[PDB]
Amino acid sequence: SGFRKMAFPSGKVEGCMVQVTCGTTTLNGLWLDDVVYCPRHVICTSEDMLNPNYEDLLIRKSNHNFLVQAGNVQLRVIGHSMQNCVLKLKVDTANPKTPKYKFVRIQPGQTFSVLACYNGSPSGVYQCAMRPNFTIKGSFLNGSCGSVGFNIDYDCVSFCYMHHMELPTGVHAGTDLEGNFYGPFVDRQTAQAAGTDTTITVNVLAWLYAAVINGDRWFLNRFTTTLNDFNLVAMKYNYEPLTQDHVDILGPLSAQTGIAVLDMCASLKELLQNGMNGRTILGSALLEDEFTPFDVVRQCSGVT
Amino acid sequence: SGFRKMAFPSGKVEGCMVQVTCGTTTLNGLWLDDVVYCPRHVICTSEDMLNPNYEDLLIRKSNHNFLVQAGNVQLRVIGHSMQNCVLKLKVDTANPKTPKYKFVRIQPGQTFSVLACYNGSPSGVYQCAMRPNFTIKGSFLNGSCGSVGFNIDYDCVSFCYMHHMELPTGVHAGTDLEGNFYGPFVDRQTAQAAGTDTTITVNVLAWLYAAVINGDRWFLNRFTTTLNDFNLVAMKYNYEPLTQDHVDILGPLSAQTGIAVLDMCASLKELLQNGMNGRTILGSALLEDEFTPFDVVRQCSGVT
Ligand SMILES: Cc1n[nH]cc1CC(=O)Nc1cccc(Cl)c1
Ligand SMILES: Cc1n[nH]cc1CC(=O)Nc1cccc(Cl)c1
Repeated sequence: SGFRKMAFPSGKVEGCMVQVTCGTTTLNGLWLDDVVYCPRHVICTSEDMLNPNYEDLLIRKSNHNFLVQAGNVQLRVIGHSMQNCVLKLKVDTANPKTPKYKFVRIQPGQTFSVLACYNGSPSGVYQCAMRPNFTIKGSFLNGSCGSVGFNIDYDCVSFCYMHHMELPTGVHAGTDLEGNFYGPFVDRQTAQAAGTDTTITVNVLAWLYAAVINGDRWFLNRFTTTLNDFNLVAMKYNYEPLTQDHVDILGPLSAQTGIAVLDMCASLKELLQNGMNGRTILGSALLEDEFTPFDVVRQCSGVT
Repeated sequence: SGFRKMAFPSGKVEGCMVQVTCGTTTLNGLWLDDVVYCPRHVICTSEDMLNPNYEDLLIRKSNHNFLVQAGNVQLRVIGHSMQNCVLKLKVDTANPKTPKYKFVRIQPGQTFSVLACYNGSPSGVYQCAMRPNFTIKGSFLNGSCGSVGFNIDYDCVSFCYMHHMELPTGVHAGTDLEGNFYGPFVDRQTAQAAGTDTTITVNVLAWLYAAVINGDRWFLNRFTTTLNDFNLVAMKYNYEPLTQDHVDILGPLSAQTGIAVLDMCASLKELLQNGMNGRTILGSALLEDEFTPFDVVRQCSGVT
């Protein structure tokens, strides 16, 4: 028993990290097969960042200007291309540590593990959620760009995020592995609105089920609610509206605990209206929304 | 910027995990050089667990009774010995993925990363603290025994914990890699007192410094305190007494922020006496004690 903000084991991803330098800028790259993927802003100088013309900046670069190093050994770049906000550097050697992988675009509210890197070397791993407004609340310093987010299913790594930027508000923005930003963000040093965020209701409910499974049950009450009534409360508290698709996803947890989804909604409604009264749930004094229903089942069942 | 409960990259440890089976029991083992380390209770049946005579139980086992598998390949056991609560199975092959390593005994209040495993395969990684009462609040199901806790400094993995047991209270207990339990615990299926725990004061202060570095400063006040006055409050609130050795350890964070340690103590005193008033610090509604001062500096400086 016990419930932790658990990340996927990072070994398969560590084997893909490389350093990419172009001119004066160094960041991380992801080496899969014979391609190294990295943020395109590796080609900018500080003077370019206010509004870079990436097409023009890349035209001044040749393959030999992209210094790619995997540990202590240099990789030979035999092609480069820009796809959206990422550069793809073709190298002459396939990464011998390439795991089985996919590139996926995750939905807002889904979670993933980030392997934070600097200079092509790993610093640490942590789990986070893609916020409903497509930002991430990570731990990323300058030099962390090119660090990636991922999930694993058995032996397959699904890469979903590449880090590009910290907005002036201190939250993070990045792309899928095809270089498309999540959200309205652009890779330039400007203030950019992230827009209204909300709490991931289906994840808070999953985490309440995790709390029941792990012995924390004080918040269970004698009440029930309906999707309509619960959604009036979710509206008031800036929570995402709950749908039958979310209730369906919570089915396995409802079956395991014997607690109907709408009964757990009524527990959540009371917690929103009354607060925790100085009490905690799974070591937290707030309602946690960074565990999906799949995360809860995976952690509570010991999937490897 | 941003501050997360970050674990060390787990790749070097993943390469050491193996499955150990003895009779009907399967758990994890740690393969370093030509030795596999695992909890000695792998030799027990359920009927033995109430009060096992480990010496007698081990006398009934031979090398060939310890089935050790590293991925899909079997390891050949050429010796076995019990050291405290661990078994050391000598194998005929040195682990080719053995990283540079040390076995260390950590102090209460220190943190480490756990790579939770089942059947010799990794499930996930998370960061936690060794509580002042020598328990850990982990995420461990049956089958997770033999999962290890560790820290990394550059290329050296310091193993500090091996998981052995979940007490009836749902908290976890284990040993150093020499098999000595942390705390008063014994490897048997009995109720066992953990004794009074306390909050790790030096870590809460480090985390408040992390909050200031990462922009959360609402809790800073116009006050100061003394070690004596602060410790009267720490006593009331079940916090560890702060010493000059803790103030010295917080020196680098005090230098970086310009906030004297006793001034941060006065902020902590006010938070203890008044609570958070519905506010948060680094996304938490409670005072967090699972980051050491070294963890804060490492994360805020991007050590790899
Ligand atoms: C401080 C930090 N954390 N994670 C990345 C950074 C550096 C950073 O924000 N770079 C940046 C800023 C604006 C635009 C673009 Cl494309 C990149
Ligand atoms: C449920 C769980 N989590 N982590 C380990 C377990 C299984 C467990 O508690 N085993 C156990 C119980 C008593 C004594 C001994 Cl030595 C071992």
